[PDB]
Amino acid sequence: QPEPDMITIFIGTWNMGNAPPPKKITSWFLSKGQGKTRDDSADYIPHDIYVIGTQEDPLSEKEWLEILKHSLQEITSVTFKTVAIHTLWNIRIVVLAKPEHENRISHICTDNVKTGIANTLGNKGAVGVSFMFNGTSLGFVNSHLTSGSEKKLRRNQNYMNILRFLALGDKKLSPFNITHRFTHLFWFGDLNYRVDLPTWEAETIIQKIKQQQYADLLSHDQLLTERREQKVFLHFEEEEITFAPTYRFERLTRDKYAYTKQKATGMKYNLPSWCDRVLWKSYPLVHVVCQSYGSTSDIMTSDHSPVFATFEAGVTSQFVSKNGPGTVDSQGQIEFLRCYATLKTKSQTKFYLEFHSSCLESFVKSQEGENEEGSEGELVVKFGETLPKLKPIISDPEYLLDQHILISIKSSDSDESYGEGCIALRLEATETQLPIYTPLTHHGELTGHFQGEIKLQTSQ
Ligand SMILES: OC1CCN(Cc2ccsc2)CC1
Ligand SMILES: OC1CCN(Cc2ccsc2)CC1
Repeated sequence: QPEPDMITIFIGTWNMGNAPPPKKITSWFLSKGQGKTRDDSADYIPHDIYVIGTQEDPLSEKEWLEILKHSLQEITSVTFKTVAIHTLWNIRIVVLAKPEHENRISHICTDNVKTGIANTLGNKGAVGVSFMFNGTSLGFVNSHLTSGSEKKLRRNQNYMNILRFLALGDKKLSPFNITHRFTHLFWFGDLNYRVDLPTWEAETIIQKIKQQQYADLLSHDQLLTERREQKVFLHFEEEEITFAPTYRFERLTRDKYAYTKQKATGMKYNLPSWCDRVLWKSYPLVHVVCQSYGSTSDIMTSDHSPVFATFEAGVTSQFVSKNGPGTVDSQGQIEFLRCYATLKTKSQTKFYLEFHSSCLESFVKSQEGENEEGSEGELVVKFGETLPKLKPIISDPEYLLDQHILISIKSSDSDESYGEGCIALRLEATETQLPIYTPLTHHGELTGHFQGEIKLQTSQ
């Protein structure tokens, strides 16, 4: 049985509105309804991994797992295995995988983050799961962010607290937050960003929705505008939205949006919005293709409609050579040459790098760079040709060209990371000096850039 080089991943997000689901929810897992939908001819083909995020979930873990497994069994005739389930309050993540994947999946981690302080601590936050699938790390975050049209900044703060504090993936990657720990990271949930138009325009918005004319509404979607202004979700992707707003419906139909202020809403309007979203971030030059992104039309127990997204994701095999794991392969080397970091910091400490990668036996710490002033105010940290030659565990090009080097630039004075980034080894050539580049972030915000040249030697 050959190991796969591609899998498909189902991501679902549904704010259940504290109500039990209807007896049939198969449309969700089939990516049928509105938007970018899945071909009927694929209905019996199981996805490799199903990741289900709920919010306002009233069910027990046992009750929901029985509904999910039954649903998938009815669709596919496959009995899925439970990889992980984690619940914080009424926020839940379930990961299911085809039984043939059970021995391919390892290093399963779960965690949660509670957002807010005192008043604002008690029902919003995130749950997450990570694991290895053969040689590929996968992370999944289901977040229920702060509600209300006038709280986009709070949502952005919730996002930063979740990516800082959610402890998933390899703990040895200590300078790196979840936005750098995984080959593929999927972030989804009731992100609660709204269509930011005047209250008076509610009926106009509803009209536009009935005409399937989303352009003048998406131009006011807070998640798209905040992302465009680099306020949130920097370096994440989202498929184009081609489905109607998923919130806020009258229950038991989808014919009516319930937007008017009520005591039950705290006297807030809920103009129709795309609250329910799926975003991703994959390491550079890894295959990831969105094959569906839409909402169901026939599941009406909640004031939200379920959202689905599906992905092709590249994966690699668990490589063994005669040498590594457990020694270096002297036929392999990575040289980072004429490299410099451009930092936005106004500090004047010395800086060093750390190189982290599962292609190394352990992380590598450089000597200090030489600080210079840029012409527009910036700190430039020069490394010249002083960086350590990296000795990968396996030199085979079919392994090494699929790997990535995480880079942290750290203060000599404090050992704290000022910036994190990632470089692909999927080069156009080996034994050749080639340009490399990564932005650097810290707490998911842009803090600088790293650029220079790489020279990769493989056994070919
Ligand atoms: O693909 C990436 C670069 C191009 N964009 C930037 C953008 C446009 C609206 S929101 C964020 C999407 C992410
Ligand atoms: O000749 C002096 C300046 C250059 N260094 C090397 C260097 C370059 C970037 S970081 C360290 C050696 C001494």
